[PDB]
Amino acid sequence: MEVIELNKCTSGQSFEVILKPPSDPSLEEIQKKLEAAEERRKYQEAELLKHLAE
Amino acid sequence: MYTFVVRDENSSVYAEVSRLLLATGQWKRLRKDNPRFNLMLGERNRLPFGRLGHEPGLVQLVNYYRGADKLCRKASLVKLIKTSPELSESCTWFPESYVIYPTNLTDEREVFLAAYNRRREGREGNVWIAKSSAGAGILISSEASELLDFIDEQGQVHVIQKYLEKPLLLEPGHRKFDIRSWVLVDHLYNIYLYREGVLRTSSEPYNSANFQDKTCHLTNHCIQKEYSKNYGRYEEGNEMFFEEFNQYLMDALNTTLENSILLQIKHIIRSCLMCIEPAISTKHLHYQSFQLFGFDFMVDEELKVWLIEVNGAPACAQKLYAELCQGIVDVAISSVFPLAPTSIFIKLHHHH
Amino acid sequence: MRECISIHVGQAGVQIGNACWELYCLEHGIQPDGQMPSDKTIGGGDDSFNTFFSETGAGKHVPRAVFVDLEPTVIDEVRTGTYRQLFHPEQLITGKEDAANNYARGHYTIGKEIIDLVLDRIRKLADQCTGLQGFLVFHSFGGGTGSGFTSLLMERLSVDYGKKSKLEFSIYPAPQVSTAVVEPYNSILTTHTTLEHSDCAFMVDNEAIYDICRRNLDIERPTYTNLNRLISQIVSSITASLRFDGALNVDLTEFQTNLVPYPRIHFPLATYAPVISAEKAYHEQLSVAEITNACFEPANQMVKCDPRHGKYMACCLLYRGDVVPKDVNAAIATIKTKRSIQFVDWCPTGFKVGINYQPPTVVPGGDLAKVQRAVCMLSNTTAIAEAWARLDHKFDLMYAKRAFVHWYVGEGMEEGEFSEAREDMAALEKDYEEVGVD
Amino acid sequence: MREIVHIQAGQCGNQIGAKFWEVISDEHGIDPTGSYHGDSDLQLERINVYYNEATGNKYVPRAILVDLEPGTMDSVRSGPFGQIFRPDNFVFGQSGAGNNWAKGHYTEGAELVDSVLDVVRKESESCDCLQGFQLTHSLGGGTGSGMGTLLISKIREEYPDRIMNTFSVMPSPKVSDTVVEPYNATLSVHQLVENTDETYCIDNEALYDICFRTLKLTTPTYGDLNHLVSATMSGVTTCLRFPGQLNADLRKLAVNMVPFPRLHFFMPGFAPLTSRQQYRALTVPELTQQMFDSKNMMAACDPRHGRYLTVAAIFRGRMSMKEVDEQMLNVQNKNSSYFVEWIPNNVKTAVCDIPPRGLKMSATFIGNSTAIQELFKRISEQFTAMFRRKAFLHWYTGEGMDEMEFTEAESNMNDLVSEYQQYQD
Ligand SMILES: Nc1nc2c(ncn2[C@@H]2O[C@H](COP(=O)(O)OP(=O)(O)OP(=O)(O)O)[C@@H](O)[C@H]2O)c(=O)[nH]1
Ligand SMILES: Nc1ncnc2c1ncn2[C@@H]1O[C@H](COP(=O)(O)OP(=O)(O)CP(=O)(O)O)[C@@H](O)[C@H]1O
Ligand SMILES: Nc1nc2c(ncn2[C@@H]2O[C@H](COP(=O)(O)OP(=O)(O)O)[C@@H](O)[C@H]2O)c(=O)[nH]1
Ligand SMILES: Cn1cc(C(N)=O)c(C(F)F)n1
Ligand SMILES: [Ca+2]
Ligand SMILES: [Ca+2]
Ligand SMILES: [Ca+2]
Ligand SMILES: [Mg+2]
Ligand SMILES: [Mg+2]
Ligand SMILES: [Mg+2]
Repeated sequence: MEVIELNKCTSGQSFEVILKPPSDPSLEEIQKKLEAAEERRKYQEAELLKHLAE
Repeated sequence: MYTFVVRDENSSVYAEVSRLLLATGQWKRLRKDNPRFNLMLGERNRLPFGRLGHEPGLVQLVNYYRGADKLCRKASLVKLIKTSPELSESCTWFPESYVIYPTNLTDEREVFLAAYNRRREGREGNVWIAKSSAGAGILISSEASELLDFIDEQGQVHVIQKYLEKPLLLEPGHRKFDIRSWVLVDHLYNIYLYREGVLRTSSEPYNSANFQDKTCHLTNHCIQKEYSKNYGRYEEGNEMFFEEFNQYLMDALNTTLENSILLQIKHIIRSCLMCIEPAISTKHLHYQSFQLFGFDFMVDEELKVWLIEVNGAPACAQKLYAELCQGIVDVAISSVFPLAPTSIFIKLHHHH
Repeated sequence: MRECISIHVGQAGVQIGNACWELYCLEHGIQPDGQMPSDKTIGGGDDSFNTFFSETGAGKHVPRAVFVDLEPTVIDEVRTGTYRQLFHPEQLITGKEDAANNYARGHYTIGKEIIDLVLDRIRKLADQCTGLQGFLVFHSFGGGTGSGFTSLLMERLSVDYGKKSKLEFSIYPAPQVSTAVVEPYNSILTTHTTLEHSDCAFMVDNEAIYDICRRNLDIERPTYTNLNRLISQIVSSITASLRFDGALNVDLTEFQTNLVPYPRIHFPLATYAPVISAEKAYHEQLSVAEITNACFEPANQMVKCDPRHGKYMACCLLYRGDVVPKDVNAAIATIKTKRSIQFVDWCPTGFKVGINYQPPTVVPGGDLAKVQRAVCMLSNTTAIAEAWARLDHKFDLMYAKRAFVHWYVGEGMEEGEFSEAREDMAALEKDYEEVGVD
Repeated sequence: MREIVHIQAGQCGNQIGAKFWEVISDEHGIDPTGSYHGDSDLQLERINVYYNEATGNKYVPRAILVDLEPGTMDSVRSGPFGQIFRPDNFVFGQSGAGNNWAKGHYTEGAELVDSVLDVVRKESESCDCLQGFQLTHSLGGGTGSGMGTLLISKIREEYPDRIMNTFSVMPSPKVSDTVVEPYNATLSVHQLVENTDETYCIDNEALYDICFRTLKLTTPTYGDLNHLVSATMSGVTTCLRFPGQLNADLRKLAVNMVPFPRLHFFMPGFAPLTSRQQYRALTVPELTQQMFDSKNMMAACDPRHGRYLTVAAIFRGRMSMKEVDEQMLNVQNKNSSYFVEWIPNNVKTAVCDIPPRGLKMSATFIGNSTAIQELFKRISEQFTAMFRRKAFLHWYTGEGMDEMEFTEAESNMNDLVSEYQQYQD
């Protein structure tokens, strides 16, 4: 039961008590992900319009 | 209308409990994967406790205490007894035990040999038994070399504990036996002891000069019914019930089952269960738990009781399935889900 | 002094953000018009509260906050509410139609068209910071914006502000206050794509905040206002060290250092006590030992789970009010001898303690009663994995039938991102078990 | 500002639509002349969803009235609230459809559809942010059935990413105008399977039995049936017409009610349904028990013959929201065998403080149940009974249709039935 790093100021204090010792994607790659999904949406809408045109 | 699910098809106990619940006309069984249940008769292994108590408007109850394995595992019980201040120091009712890991994997090998060499040097009886939870795989021997070498040939954790060389022998027969007590713990953590126990007796005379033939030393019901030649001679199915056993203690020893054995059993059940209560209690939990336990005891010729092990998913004696299962429904299930005596249990009061 | 920018995304984040800044103002003595009589340096200063507030030449104290929602109705509350004067229009961003509880819609379809605008508004706040620490991101798991747009925002922040820390305050989905069936989908999608971008995340399970409100505050059917006022109390306790003088958790970096030794396991469990009803006659004031002991009761945890069957990697005790170190150590010694507190063998069995003498501020007319001392415990337990298990299981039930999947594919998401996200959660669950179970 | 454009086509569509605008106009305080005279701000909060605001604080419904003969729409224009509709929004021909799907869809209707889309386009151009469309019509006639589905097909082409919603009256032999109603209904259903996000299935037989057996009306009329549709239409749209986070807009409701794109046909329900003992206060248990009772449902399908994919319940009036959750959670936990177990929490509840006119409290029911297949089975059986003998086909081949198109519709709906069956197990 040891207390370490006791710091005191006007608004409070903090310390540490030890009981026992131990034993990314780039900007380019994000645009591609967004543009890839935007293309899959454009493809699926074209197939809908092609279906409606028939 | 209450709802329950069945997730252990091999449980003869809760199979009968499930049959009784439907007999009341106020409980309905659902598919085993339906989460909208009041009661879960769960699986033995890997029961998903984390998924309980998160259904809006449903009080959920389960038939197992999460964390009770600490008591029902051979190696866990030994570690729990030795490390718990409530037990280790003054635990005079549990045989001297040691946890031993096979050399192909803490470990109490050296501590075991130290106590072994002390007995061998003092002329004292030095017969130990090695067992594990992965058995049907038991060996009894008086040589440390054989015990340790038998564990290295396997691949799971084992426990070496003192073998009771002076057991109490029934007469006529001169035969060993053990005592099985069923204990029910409800959601409020009351400890109920079934008034009916069973002595699983050996139908062979106890022989202290030959630990090779393990039929007169192991009182398991399956071993007696497979490797014993006098099965069913003295009592039906090698099962003597308290009424007869009590009458015997009066005729032979001039004492009663209560005074000479039951007090110690009730004391041991309390000590074990109160010890782990802070770790497994569901008093302030989002779900509730109860569980049936099977305690196994040994009795020596001084009428001192010893704890062998605790079973977390015990079976029951055929003659007592109806009475006990109905009891599980009265105090364990209907106490939380009431329906629209002379209790068969004995409440062991204690401080929570 | 280093600044902290708070970002509020979606209905949950915005409304919780509104409740926190209401509490921050009451704590720092800031009026609804932005004035602060106690601040003697007019139009400037590098005080602790300046980490969350900037100053204008007229003496106004403006939160370093951005509010983002793909629909304008929730942010219109902020624009015309009590604290309307605090923020300027550049800080409030609203679209015209939401993500319809569809992660793919908020992340891809709608997010792609508004992401550059949000980054620009955030860049304007960053340009007022002389040494920016990082970001606090508030959002829900279930909302299509909270889940879908947040994960995109996090990816870009990692690119635009590489060396900056990012903490989260995430609302775990609870059916008692939800009408969305697909929230498990959104929760798991957003955890997958956000995991490598968040340094530390505090999950709050609405189920926990709900029962606390019914049990402790005697509210039969709590509203979001009740939940959010309680939630912002916990948030205040967690961010207090950044806004007041002190030496524990004085910057966002310290949260990771003190609470997350393993980067993926960055979800500390939060426990708060005491929560007392204001409608009560008058309560007996609880002691240091009693409130500290409450920190190990499941009933006051932000996520319901059983820490008795996990392992602790870190443990932080944040007290506010009349507390002295002597009383804290006394209580801890008692709890150790009674409770089941198992640490991992590669971490010290210790407690970092912080004490702020100013007791918890309570919103006038709110539901919480004034107390003389309170504590928030931050502990990294493997027990919080139960939350992932519950969530992952609901995911498995719907995905086995591909139910509702077409709504996501329709917005341009590939079906494979479902399984890719799920396999990540199965790996996350394995990490918890490798650290906690024997 | 999330506006909805309403369309009503054909005899049935306009008479039901007429009463719908009569009911909600009363609930929002709008009088027959468009002036607001309510006493609560909740009435105007979401008023712009169904009403445009004109000069002088006038509220004009965002509704388009369509038909191929003038008769019915002259009745509307002379009806109680006829003056409230925009005069330009009446688009009608003179030939009629003769209860013929091919005339509404291919010949007569084709000549008139473009001018209908000119009005739709004009109402959408004035929307701050259009949610989507809702169409009221019957499937058994020619205009609402044949031209209605033609409208949907062209509205989806010009507005491919908007929500298309319909209230569809299914024909029943017990309440029938002509024997060709199964033909028209089968042809329309396939259009709806493809081009609608949500379809409330209303069976004229269920409406009849309710008026006779429950309401004790010796001789029901179309007007009596339309009173139920009104109340129901007012109920399902309560989420959209008043403040609330649950089922906020049309796309959010669809995301939570439709697990598979083709299984978007709902069974609606209402409660109470009291006969003239009409002043008795109704308790929350009674509201919930009735709302889930098949007798209170309007698709004429027994829910205990299938399983609920998702359920959405709306409670109106000043009541105990706690007692609502308890009773809802009571019904689910008491019959969890009719709720699929692979969609956690598929039963959602919403509350609203403004009750319908003349009621202390009420509840509306919206179910996506696999039992709806029984409705399509009836239609298919009736279709096939005549088609195997090519009975009455000349009415349709005379309009340019081929037998091959009927065979496809037959298969398309039989596939629709098989899709429901595989999810019921
Ligand atoms: N604690 C709390 N939870 C909220 C609040 N508002 C919404 N939620 C929860 O958030 C989830 C729904 O997500 P939202 O935040 O409303 O969705 P969103 O981020 O606005 O995204 P959209 O789909 O576009 O609306 C549900 O689980 C709600 O219970 C709130 O004010 N406080
Ligand atoms: N230390 C000891 N001294 C004497 N006998 C012992 C003993 N340990 C075990 N036994 C004998 O072994 C038998 C049961 O062994 P154990 O209970 O360890 O195996 P097991 O768990 O597979 C049977 P069960 O679980 O049904 O009680 C008992 O009947 C007892 O007679
Ligand atoms: N509920 C209801 N159903 C109607 C009404 N009028 C007609 N129907 C039904 O609708 C079908 C006839 O369609 P109808 O609207 O007359 O054809 P249309 O004018 O060409 O669109 C038949 O099945 C009728 O039973 C009505 O006022 N109310
Ligand atoms: C064919 N038909 C049925 C009904 C009815 N039962 O209500 C009417 C109505 F016009 F009277 N017509
Ligand atoms: Ca200053
Ligand atoms: Ca990073
Ligand atoms: Ca012509
Ligand atoms: Mg055993
Ligand atoms: Mg939203
Ligand atoms: Mg007609």
